[PDB]
Amino acid sequence: MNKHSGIDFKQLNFLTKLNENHSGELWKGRWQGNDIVVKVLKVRDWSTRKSRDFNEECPRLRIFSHPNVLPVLGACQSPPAPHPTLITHWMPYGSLYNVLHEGTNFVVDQSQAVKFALDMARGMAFLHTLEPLIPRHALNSRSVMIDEDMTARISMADVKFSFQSPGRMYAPAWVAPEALQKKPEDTNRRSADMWSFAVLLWELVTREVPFADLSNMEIGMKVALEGLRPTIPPGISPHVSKLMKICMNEDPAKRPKFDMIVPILEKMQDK
Amino acid sequence: AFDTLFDHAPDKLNVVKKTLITFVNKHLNKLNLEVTELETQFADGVYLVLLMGLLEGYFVPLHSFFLTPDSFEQKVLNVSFAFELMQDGGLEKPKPRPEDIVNCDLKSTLRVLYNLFTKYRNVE
Ligand SMILES: C#Cc1cccc(Nc2ncnc3cc(OCCOC)c(OCCOC)cc23)c1
Repeated sequence: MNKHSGIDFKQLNFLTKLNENHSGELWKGRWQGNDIVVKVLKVRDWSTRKSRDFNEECPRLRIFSHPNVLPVLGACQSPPAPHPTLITHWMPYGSLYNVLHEGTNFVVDQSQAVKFALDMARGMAFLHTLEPLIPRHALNSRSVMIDEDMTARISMADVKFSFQSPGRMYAPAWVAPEALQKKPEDTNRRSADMWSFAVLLWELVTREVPFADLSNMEIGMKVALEGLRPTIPPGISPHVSKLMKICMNEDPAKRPKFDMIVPILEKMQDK
Repeated sequence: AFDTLFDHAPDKLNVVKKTLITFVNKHLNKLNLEVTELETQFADGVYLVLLMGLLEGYFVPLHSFFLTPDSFEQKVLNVSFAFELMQDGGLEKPKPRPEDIVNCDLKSTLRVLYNLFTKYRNVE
Protein backbone atom coordinates (compact mmCIF):
# COMPACT_ATOMS: atom_id res chain seq x y z
CA MET A 1 0.00 0.00 0.00
CA ASN A 2 1.02 3.65 -0.42
CA LYS A 3 2.71 5.41 2.50
CA HIS A 4 0.32 8.38 2.20
CA SER A 5 -3.22 8.36 0.88
CA GLY A 6 -3.22 12.16 1.08
CA ILE A 7 -6.25 14.21 2.01
CA ASP A 8 -9.59 12.90 0.75
CA PHE A 9 -10.96 15.48 -1.70
CA LYS A 10 -14.48 14.40 -0.68
CA GLN A 11 -13.85 15.74 2.84
CA LEU A 12 -13.17 19.28 1.63
CA ASN A 13 -15.86 21.88 2.23
CA PHE A 14 -15.42 24.49 -0.52
CA LEU A 15 -16.89 27.77 0.74
CA THR A 16 -15.92 30.60 -1.58
CA LYS A 17 -13.66 31.08 -4.55
CA LEU A 18 -10.83 33.56 -3.97
CA ASN A 19 -9.00 33.71 -7.31
CA GLU A 20 -8.29 31.99 -10.59
CA ASN A 21 -5.36 32.38 -12.93
CA HIS A 22 -2.99 30.46 -15.22
CA SER A 23 -1.83 28.21 -12.37
CA GLY A 24 -5.20 27.15 -11.01
CA GLU A 25 -7.85 28.29 -8.53
CA LEU A 26 -7.80 29.30 -4.86
CA TRP A 27 -10.77 28.62 -2.59
CA LYS A 28 -11.44 29.33 1.06
CA GLY A 29 -12.82 26.26 2.74
CA ARG A 30 -12.91 23.96 5.75
CA TRP A 31 -11.42 20.53 6.41
CA GLN A 32 -11.41 18.55 9.68
CA GLY A 33 -12.05 21.62 11.82
CA ASN A 34 -9.49 23.81 10.04
CA ASP A 35 -10.08 27.01 8.10
CA ILE A 36 -8.15 26.34 4.91
CA VAL A 37 -7.19 27.58 1.50
CA VAL A 38 -7.45 25.03 -1.31
CA LYS A 39 -5.40 25.38 -4.49
CA VAL A 40 -6.74 23.35 -7.41
CA LEU A 41 -3.87 23.09 -9.89
CA LYS A 42 -4.21 23.62 -13.64
CA VAL A 43 -1.90 21.27 -15.57
CA ARG A 44 -1.65 20.62 -19.30
CA ASP A 45 -1.13 16.98 -20.36
CA TRP A 46 -1.55 15.47 -16.92
CA SER A 47 -0.08 11.98 -16.78
CA THR A 48 0.56 9.13 -14.39
CA ARG A 49 4.23 10.18 -14.25
CA LYS A 50 3.32 13.74 -13.25
CA SER A 51 0.80 12.43 -10.72
CA ARG A 52 3.42 10.12 -9.21
CA ASP A 53 5.79 13.10 -9.04
CA PHE A 54 3.17 15.32 -7.38
CA ASN A 55 2.64 12.68 -4.72
CA GLU A 56 6.40 12.43 -4.04
CA GLU A 57 6.91 16.22 -3.94
CA CYS A 58 4.03 17.15 -1.63
CA PRO A 59 5.15 15.28 1.54
CA ARG A 60 8.24 17.50 1.80
CA LEU A 61 5.98 20.55 2.12
CA ARG A 62 4.32 19.32 5.33
CA ILE A 63 6.65 21.21 7.66
CA PHE A 64 5.17 21.64 11.17
CA SER A 65 8.37 22.34 13.12
CA HIS A 66 9.03 26.07 12.62
CA PRO A 67 6.81 29.08 13.46
CA ASN A 68 7.95 31.01 10.39
CA VAL A 69 7.15 28.19 7.94
CA LEU A 70 3.54 27.63 6.88
CA PRO A 71 3.04 23.92 6.06
CA VAL A 72 1.03 22.35 3.37
CA LEU A 73 -1.46 20.45 5.51
CA GLY A 74 -1.74 17.85 2.78
CA ALA A 75 -2.62 17.23 -0.83
CA CYS A 76 -5.28 15.42 -2.84
CA GLN A 77 -3.85 12.80 -5.18
CA SER A 78 -5.28 12.83 -8.69
CA PRO A 79 -6.52 10.17 -9.31
CA PRO A 80 -8.76 9.71 -7.41
CA ALA A 81 -9.32 13.47 -6.94
CA PRO A 82 -10.51 15.49 -9.97
CA HIS A 83 -7.30 17.55 -10.10
CA PRO A 84 -4.04 17.74 -8.14
CA THR A 85 -4.96 19.83 -5.11
CA LEU A 86 -3.09 21.47 -2.19
CA ILE A 87 -4.45 22.44 1.25
CA THR A 88 -2.98 24.96 3.70
CA HIS A 89 -4.23 27.05 6.62
CA TRP A 90 -6.11 30.27 5.90
CA MET A 91 -3.84 33.18 6.92
CA PRO A 92 -6.18 36.02 8.00
CA TYR A 93 -4.02 38.91 6.69
CA GLY A 94 -3.11 37.26 3.40
CA SER A 95 0.26 37.63 1.74
CA LEU A 96 2.99 40.04 2.71
CA TYR A 97 2.41 41.55 -0.73
CA ASN A 98 -1.20 42.27 0.12
CA VAL A 99 -0.35 43.63 3.58
CA LEU A 100 2.31 46.00 2.19
CA HIS A 101 0.73 47.05 -1.12
CA GLU A 102 -3.03 46.43 -0.89
CA GLY A 103 -3.65 47.30 2.74
CA THR A 104 -6.68 49.57 2.67
CA ASN A 105 -7.18 49.82 6.44
CA PHE A 106 -3.77 50.24 8.12
CA VAL A 107 -0.13 50.80 7.22
CA VAL A 108 2.27 48.53 9.09
CA ASP A 109 4.92 50.51 10.91
CA GLN A 110 8.63 50.05 10.53
CA SER A 111 8.93 48.11 13.80
CA GLN A 112 6.50 45.60 12.31
CA ALA A 113 8.45 45.64 9.04
CA VAL A 114 11.68 44.78 10.87
CA LYS A 115 9.83 41.95 12.65
CA PHE A 116 8.57 40.63 9.30
CA ALA A 117 12.18 40.69 8.08
CA LEU A 118 13.38 38.74 11.13
CA ASP A 119 10.49 36.26 10.79
CA MET A 120 11.31 35.60 7.15
CA ALA A 121 15.04 35.30 7.83
CA ARG A 122 14.40 32.73 10.58
CA GLY A 123 12.10 30.71 8.34
CA MET A 124 14.59 30.76 5.46
CA ALA A 125 17.46 29.80 7.74
CA PHE A 126 15.42 26.78 8.83
CA LEU A 127 14.51 25.81 5.26
CA HIS A 128 18.18 26.07 4.31
CA THR A 129 19.04 23.39 6.89
CA LEU A 130 16.99 20.80 5.00
CA GLU A 131 18.81 18.13 3.00
CA PRO A 132 18.23 18.29 0.15
CA LEU A 133 16.78 21.78 -0.21
CA ILE A 134 13.07 21.91 -1.01
CA PRO A 135 13.31 22.42 -4.80
CA ARG A 136 11.54 25.12 -6.82
CA HIS A 137 10.75 27.41 -3.89
CA ALA A 138 10.89 31.11 -4.83
CA LEU A 139 10.98 33.70 -2.05
CA ASN A 140 8.99 36.86 -2.75
CA SER A 141 6.30 38.90 -1.02
CA ARG A 142 3.49 36.80 -2.51
CA SER A 143 4.98 33.58 -1.09
CA VAL A 144 5.11 34.88 2.49
CA MET A 145 1.88 34.91 4.49
CA ILE A 146 0.85 36.94 7.52
CA ASP A 147 -0.88 34.93 10.27
CA GLU A 148 -3.47 36.04 12.81
CA ASP A 149 -0.83 37.38 15.25
CA MET A 150 1.04 39.18 12.38
CA THR A 151 3.74 36.48 12.27
CA ALA A 152 5.27 36.22 8.80
CA ARG A 153 5.52 32.67 7.49
CA ILE A 154 7.14 31.22 4.37
CA SER A 155 4.37 29.52 2.39
CA MET A 156 5.24 25.96 1.40
CA ALA A 157 2.05 25.82 -0.68
CA ASP A 158 3.51 28.34 -3.12
CA VAL A 159 6.31 26.05 -4.32
CA LYS A 160 6.37 25.15 -7.98
CA PHE A 161 6.06 21.52 -8.99
CA SER A 162 8.21 19.63 -11.48
CA PHE A 163 5.30 19.52 -13.97
CA GLN A 164 4.73 23.29 -13.90
CA SER A 165 6.60 25.00 -16.69
CA PRO A 166 10.08 26.16 -15.58
CA GLY A 167 10.09 28.38 -18.69
CA ARG A 168 7.48 30.83 -17.31
CA MET A 169 8.64 33.01 -14.41
CA TYR A 170 6.01 35.34 -12.91
CA ALA A 171 7.83 37.26 -10.15
CA PRO A 172 11.26 37.94 -11.66
CA ALA A 173 11.79 41.16 -9.66
CA TRP A 174 12.77 39.06 -6.62
CA VAL A 175 15.00 36.58 -8.50
CA ALA A 176 18.80 36.74 -8.34
CA PRO A 177 20.47 37.77 -11.64
CA GLU A 178 22.22 34.42 -11.93
CA ALA A 179 18.92 32.58 -11.47
CA LEU A 180 17.40 34.51 -14.36
CA GLN A 181 20.08 33.02 -16.61
CA LYS A 182 21.38 29.70 -15.26
CA LYS A 183 19.70 26.39 -14.51
CA PRO A 184 19.06 25.80 -10.79
CA GLU A 185 21.55 22.92 -10.76
CA ASP A 186 24.18 25.46 -11.90
CA THR A 187 23.49 27.99 -9.15
CA ASN A 188 23.98 28.15 -5.44
CA ARG A 189 20.30 28.11 -4.55
CA ARG A 190 20.79 29.35 -1.00
CA SER A 191 22.72 32.42 -2.17
CA ALA A 192 20.04 33.07 -4.79
CA ASP A 193 17.42 33.12 -2.01
CA MET A 194 19.45 35.80 -0.19
CA TRP A 195 19.09 38.11 -3.19
CA SER A 196 15.33 37.61 -2.94
CA PHE A 197 15.52 38.61 0.72
CA ALA A 198 17.47 41.74 -0.21
CA VAL A 199 14.62 42.71 -2.54
CA LEU A 200 12.15 42.06 0.30
CA LEU A 201 14.21 44.44 2.46
CA TRP A 202 13.95 47.02 -0.32
CA GLU A 203 10.18 46.46 -0.49
CA LEU A 204 9.84 46.86 3.30
CA VAL A 205 11.85 50.10 3.14
CA THR A 206 10.12 51.71 0.14
CA ARG A 207 6.62 50.19 0.47
CA GLU A 208 6.72 49.99 -3.33
CA VAL A 209 6.47 46.97 -5.63
CA PRO A 210 9.96 46.49 -7.13
CA PHE A 211 10.05 47.58 -10.79
CA ALA A 212 6.29 48.18 -10.64
CA ASP A 213 6.31 50.14 -13.91
CA LEU A 214 7.75 47.21 -15.92
CA SER A 215 6.33 43.96 -17.26
CA ASN A 216 7.81 40.69 -16.00
CA MET A 217 9.55 40.21 -19.37
CA GLU A 218 11.08 43.69 -19.20
CA ILE A 219 12.23 43.04 -15.62
CA GLY A 220 13.90 39.70 -16.30
CA MET A 221 15.63 40.83 -19.48
CA LYS A 222 16.85 44.14 -18.03
CA VAL A 223 18.06 42.67 -14.74
CA ALA A 224 19.78 39.76 -16.52
CA LEU A 225 21.34 41.58 -19.46
CA GLU A 226 21.32 45.33 -18.75
CA GLY A 227 22.30 45.47 -15.08
CA LEU A 228 18.96 46.85 -13.84
CA ARG A 229 18.90 46.99 -10.03
CA PRO A 230 16.61 48.51 -7.39
CA THR A 231 17.59 52.06 -6.53
CA ILE A 232 18.98 52.32 -3.02
CA PRO A 233 16.42 54.37 -1.08
CA PRO A 234 17.35 57.85 0.14
CA GLY A 235 17.25 58.80 3.78
CA ILE A 236 17.60 55.39 5.41
CA SER A 237 20.02 54.55 8.18
CA PRO A 238 23.55 53.49 7.20
CA HIS A 239 22.89 50.22 9.02
CA VAL A 240 19.87 49.34 6.88
CA SER A 241 21.66 50.52 3.75
CA LYS A 242 24.66 48.33 4.61
CA LEU A 243 22.53 45.25 5.29
CA MET A 244 20.62 45.64 2.05
CA LYS A 245 23.84 46.10 0.05
CA ILE A 246 25.51 42.97 1.44
CA CYS A 247 22.41 40.82 0.92
CA MET A 248 22.27 42.09 -2.69
CA ASN A 249 25.95 41.47 -3.47
CA GLU A 250 26.52 40.87 -7.17
CA ASP A 251 28.78 37.94 -6.23
CA PRO A 252 26.53 35.16 -4.87
CA ALA A 253 29.39 33.77 -2.75
CA LYS A 254 29.76 37.07 -0.84
CA ARG A 255 26.13 37.28 0.21
CA PRO A 256 25.56 36.34 3.87
CA LYS A 257 23.77 33.21 4.96
CA PHE A 258 20.35 33.61 6.54
CA ASP A 259 21.69 32.33 9.85
CA MET A 260 24.18 35.22 9.76
CA ILE A 261 21.57 37.92 9.25
CA VAL A 262 19.15 36.55 11.87
CA PRO A 263 21.23 37.93 14.80
CA ILE A 264 21.73 41.22 12.91
CA LEU A 265 17.95 41.58 12.55
CA GLU A 266 17.39 40.55 16.18
CA LYS A 267 19.47 43.51 17.32
CA MET A 268 17.38 45.80 15.07
CA GLN A 269 14.16 44.89 16.88
CA ASP A 270 12.58 47.22 19.40
CA LYS A 271 12.12 44.18 21.66
CA ALA B 1 -10.00 30.84 -44.22
CA PHE B 2 -6.81 32.74 -43.43
CA ASP B 3 -5.60 31.28 -46.74
CA THR B 4 -8.09 33.52 -48.57
CA LEU B 5 -6.74 36.59 -46.76
CA PHE B 6 -3.33 35.39 -48.01
CA ASP B 7 -3.69 34.40 -51.67
CA HIS B 8 -6.70 36.13 -53.22
CA ALA B 9 -6.68 39.62 -51.74
CA PRO B 10 -2.96 40.54 -51.89
CA ASP B 11 -3.69 44.13 -50.83
CA LYS B 12 -5.60 42.78 -47.83
CA LEU B 13 -2.65 40.44 -47.22
CA ASN B 14 -0.33 43.44 -47.08
CA VAL B 15 -2.77 45.12 -44.68
CA VAL B 16 -2.70 41.95 -42.58
CA LYS B 17 1.10 42.16 -42.68
CA LYS B 18 1.01 45.84 -41.71
CA THR B 19 -1.38 44.96 -38.89
CA LEU B 20 0.94 42.23 -37.60
CA ILE B 21 3.91 44.64 -37.78
CA THR B 22 2.33 47.29 -35.54
CA PHE B 23 1.27 44.58 -33.09
CA VAL B 24 4.66 42.94 -32.54
CA ASN B 25 6.54 46.25 -32.18
CA LYS B 26 4.05 47.44 -29.56
CA HIS B 27 5.49 44.70 -27.36
CA LEU B 28 9.05 44.06 -28.58
CA ASN B 29 9.98 47.77 -28.53
CA LYS B 30 9.70 47.44 -24.73
CA LEU B 31 12.87 45.33 -24.98
CA ASN B 32 14.40 47.87 -27.41
CA LEU B 33 13.77 45.41 -30.27
CA GLU B 34 12.37 46.51 -33.65
CA VAL B 35 10.71 44.37 -36.32
CA THR B 36 10.82 45.70 -39.87
CA GLU B 37 10.52 42.39 -41.74
CA LEU B 38 8.02 39.64 -40.93
CA GLU B 39 9.54 37.34 -43.55
CA THR B 40 12.73 36.61 -41.57
CA GLN B 41 12.81 38.19 -38.13
CA PHE B 42 10.77 35.42 -36.44
CA ALA B 43 12.50 32.50 -38.14
CA ASP B 44 15.00 31.76 -35.35
CA GLY B 45 12.32 31.52 -32.64
CA VAL B 46 13.79 34.17 -30.33
CA TYR B 47 11.25 36.94 -30.89
CA LEU B 48 8.35 34.44 -30.66
CA VAL B 49 9.58 33.38 -27.21
CA LEU B 50 10.05 36.98 -26.07
CA LEU B 51 6.70 37.99 -27.53
CA MET B 52 4.88 35.20 -25.66
CA GLY B 53 6.27 36.43 -22.34
CA LEU B 54 5.31 40.01 -23.16
CA LEU B 55 1.77 38.93 -24.09
CA GLU B 56 1.13 36.53 -21.21
CA GLY B 57 2.98 38.36 -18.44
CA TYR B 58 6.10 36.32 -17.65
CA PHE B 59 9.85 36.32 -18.12
CA VAL B 60 11.42 33.30 -19.83
CA PRO B 61 14.63 32.25 -18.02
CA LEU B 62 17.47 32.40 -20.52
CA HIS B 63 18.47 28.77 -19.88
CA SER B 64 15.06 27.67 -21.22
CA PHE B 65 15.82 28.53 -24.86
CA PHE B 66 18.63 29.69 -27.16
CA LEU B 67 18.79 33.49 -27.06
CA THR B 68 21.47 33.40 -29.81
CA PRO B 69 20.81 30.15 -31.71
CA ASP B 70 23.86 28.81 -33.52
CA SER B 71 22.23 26.13 -35.68
CA PHE B 72 19.11 25.19 -37.59
CA GLU B 73 18.45 22.65 -34.83
CA GLN B 74 18.56 25.28 -32.08
CA LYS B 75 16.18 27.49 -34.06
CA VAL B 76 13.76 24.56 -34.44
CA LEU B 77 13.98 23.95 -30.69
CA ASN B 78 13.25 27.63 -30.01
CA VAL B 79 10.20 27.63 -32.26
CA SER B 80 8.93 24.37 -30.76
CA PHE B 81 9.32 25.88 -27.29
CA ALA B 82 7.44 29.01 -28.36
CA PHE B 83 4.71 26.73 -29.70
CA GLU B 84 4.54 25.05 -26.28
CA LEU B 85 4.25 28.45 -24.57
CA MET B 86 1.40 29.19 -26.97
CA GLN B 87 -0.41 26.03 -25.89
CA ASP B 88 0.28 26.88 -22.23
CA GLY B 89 -1.61 30.11 -22.90
CA GLY B 90 -4.70 28.40 -24.32
CA LEU B 91 -3.98 28.25 -28.05
CA GLU B 92 -4.45 24.93 -29.76
CA LYS B 93 -1.36 23.26 -31.19
CA PRO B 94 -0.06 25.43 -34.06
CA LYS B 95 -0.55 24.09 -37.58
CA PRO B 96 2.96 24.66 -39.05
CA ARG B 97 5.80 22.40 -38.16
CA PRO B 98 8.51 24.38 -36.33
CA GLU B 99 10.82 24.02 -39.35
CA ASP B 100 8.28 25.89 -41.49
CA ILE B 101 8.95 28.98 -39.36
CA VAL B 102 12.72 28.47 -39.44
CA ASN B 103 12.54 28.20 -43.26
CA CYS B 104 10.83 31.63 -43.55
CA ASP B 105 7.56 30.32 -44.93
CA LEU B 106 5.64 33.59 -45.01
CA LYS B 107 2.28 31.81 -44.74
CA SER B 108 3.32 29.62 -41.79
CA THR B 109 4.76 32.73 -40.10
CA LEU B 110 1.75 34.98 -40.66
CA ARG B 111 -0.63 32.21 -39.55
CA VAL B 112 1.20 31.88 -36.22
CA LEU B 113 1.45 35.64 -35.85
CA TYR B 114 -2.20 36.11 -36.79
CA ASN B 115 -3.42 33.65 -34.15
CA LEU B 116 -1.38 35.57 -31.58
CA PHE B 117 -2.89 38.79 -32.85
CA THR B 118 -6.50 37.54 -32.72
CA LYS B 119 -6.01 36.54 -29.08
CA TYR B 120 -3.90 39.40 -27.73
CA ARG B 121 -4.87 42.60 -29.63
CA ASN B 122 -5.89 44.41 -26.45
CA VAL B 123 -2.93 43.65 -24.17
CA GLU B 124 -1.16 46.88 -23.21
C1 LIG C 1 -3.22 25.64 -0.79
C2 LIG C 1 -2.77 26.68 -1.11
C3 LIG C 1 -2.20 28.03 -1.51
C4 LIG C 1 -1.23 28.13 -2.49
C5 LIG C 1 -0.75 29.38 -2.83
C6 LIG C 1 -1.25 30.52 -2.21
C7 LIG C 1 -2.23 30.40 -1.23
N1 LIG C 1 -2.77 31.60 -0.65
C8 LIG C 1 -3.20 31.77 0.72
N2 LIG C 1 -2.72 30.93 1.64
C9 LIG C 1 -3.10 31.07 2.93
N3 LIG C 1 -3.94 32.07 3.30
C10 LIG C 1 -4.40 32.92 2.39
C11 LIG C 1 -5.27 33.94 2.79
C12 LIG C 1 -5.76 34.81 1.83
O1 LIG C 1 -6.61 35.88 2.14
C13 LIG C 1 -6.71 36.16 3.50
C14 LIG C 1 -7.50 37.46 3.68
O2 LIG C 1 -6.66 38.52 3.34
C15 LIG C 1 -7.09 39.77 3.82
C16 LIG C 1 -5.42 34.68 0.52
O3 LIG C 1 -5.99 35.61 -0.36
C17 LIG C 1 -5.93 35.33 -1.72
C18 LIG C 1 -6.70 36.43 -2.44
O4 LIG C 1 -8.06 36.32 -2.11
C19 LIG C 1 -8.85 37.21 -2.85
C20 LIG C 1 -4.57 33.67 0.11
C21 LIG C 1 -4.04 32.79 1.07
C22 LIG C 1 -2.71 29.16 -0.89
